[PDB]
Amino acid sequence: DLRDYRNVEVLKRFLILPRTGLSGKEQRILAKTIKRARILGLLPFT
Amino acid sequence: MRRYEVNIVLNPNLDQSQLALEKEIIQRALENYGARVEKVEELGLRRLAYPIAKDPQGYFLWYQVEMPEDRVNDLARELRIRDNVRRVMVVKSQEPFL
Amino acid sequence: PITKEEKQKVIQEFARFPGDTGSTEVQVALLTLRINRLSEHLKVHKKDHHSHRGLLMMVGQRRRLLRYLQREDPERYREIVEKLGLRG
RNA sequence: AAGGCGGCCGAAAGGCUAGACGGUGGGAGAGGGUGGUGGA
RNA sequence: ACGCCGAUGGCGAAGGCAGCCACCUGGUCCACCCGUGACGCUUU
Repeated sequence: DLRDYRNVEVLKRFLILPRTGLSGKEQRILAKTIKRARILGLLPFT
Repeated sequence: MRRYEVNIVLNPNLDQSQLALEKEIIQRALENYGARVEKVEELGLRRLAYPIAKDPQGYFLWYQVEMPEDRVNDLARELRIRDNVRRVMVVKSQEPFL
Repeated sequence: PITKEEKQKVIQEFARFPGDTGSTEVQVALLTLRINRLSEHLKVHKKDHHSHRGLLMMVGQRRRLLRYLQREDPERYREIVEKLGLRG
């Protein structure tokens, strides 16, 4: 689920890597998840 | 009425009783602002990725509720008050993608 | 926003018969609902020029619908202008 | 607020649906506005 | 800065619009073929 912003496990993987076999539509969606996780402090900005 | 996801990071160093209180607070809130809770999740402590409130670890809450979109902002304000609540993020629920 | 329920509430009031959902009458009533809630929206948010432009265009279309009815059916323009407490 | 152009049938009046708008069901979007909070 | 994502990408009538969240709100697209029945476009 490219939307679940708590799966550090999986999300971890894409750290934001440029099109990550992700597609134009998958990406971005990703990115917002990733950007939500970050605020939660789940993922890192830098 | 709408489906949102609550998300809450609470100070990790509380005690059974402090913790229970915050949670008791959160629920009147949830209730007061007309939110009917569909389900709660408590992943608790988690390593984090950058320091939040100095602590490099937080206690994670969640809740999926049902409430009047017009009160979501009021609710969040509510929940933020508490000195142990150092992160509150509400979000419109959405089906999982893929 | 404006919901499907409150919307049909407006449709049944102006429908020309049961199952009528797009007759000038309904069309006008419905836009009035839209205009109405938009003006209220704009009553605050005095800085939303963009959407204010949308109001302007909504108000314009309504006029054109009316002018049309009044033109092609003085009979119907009658009640409608009235029941909507529109015009002056 | 004054002026042109405007599909099919009809001399016209008027009619017709393919234009327009509406109904219902989905879609994408750094479109505008308000209130927030997070990093650099 | 508002990085990375950001693009021969997207939106807007123009200027222009880029962290994330919620709310209010404008425009738009595809389907059906259900309604009205040319009600449309536009120039100063």
